[PDB]
Amino acid sequence: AAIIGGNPYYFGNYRCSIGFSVRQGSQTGFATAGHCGSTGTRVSSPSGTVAGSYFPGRDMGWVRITSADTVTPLVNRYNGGTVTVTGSQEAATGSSVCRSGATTGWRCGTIQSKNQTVRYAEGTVTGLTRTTACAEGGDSGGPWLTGSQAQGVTSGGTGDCRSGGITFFQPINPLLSYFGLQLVTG
Ligand SMILES: *S(=O)(=O)c1ccc(CCN)cc1
Repeated sequence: AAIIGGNPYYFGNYRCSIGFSVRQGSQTGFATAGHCGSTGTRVSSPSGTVAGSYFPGRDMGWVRITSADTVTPLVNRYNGGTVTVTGSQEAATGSSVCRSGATTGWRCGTIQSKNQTVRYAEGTVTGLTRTTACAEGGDSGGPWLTGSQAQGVTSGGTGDCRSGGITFFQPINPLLSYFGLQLVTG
């Protein structure tokens, strides 16, 4: 099947959301949150393995997939259709931004503050961008877009999408750099 940002993937007892399709030389996969699974973790739908994961400290990872699935430059818009990712030009503080994830679909907000530190129960994570968008469990790893420009993957936050909350993302460019990944674009 097509790898599409915002769609679910599974491992053991858990669900996270695909971030962005990526390539590493001849290999393919998708960016995600580090906390979704440590290096070597097997995943299903799509079949893959966590090829890299830095969490805590950062919250960045990627999953290498198999020939049974195909990378796309697409993100699920959760209204029947998709958004095409054309690059990863970083949006400014104050910009609108939207995220996609398997539990709450498409949700939007504003980028409030960058380089934020959050003391998660598993350990402290730095370098995060705080937004006013909401998220819920299952949405983690999912992509953030300002227009057609990739911003990050969902790391954490508080509250929910019924009553609202705040949400943190791991910026995408540090993730691509750390793991030596190329973003799949259209
Ligand atoms: S995960 O990083 O999308 C995530 C986001 C938000 C929550 C809200 C829990 N209070 C949980 C998991």
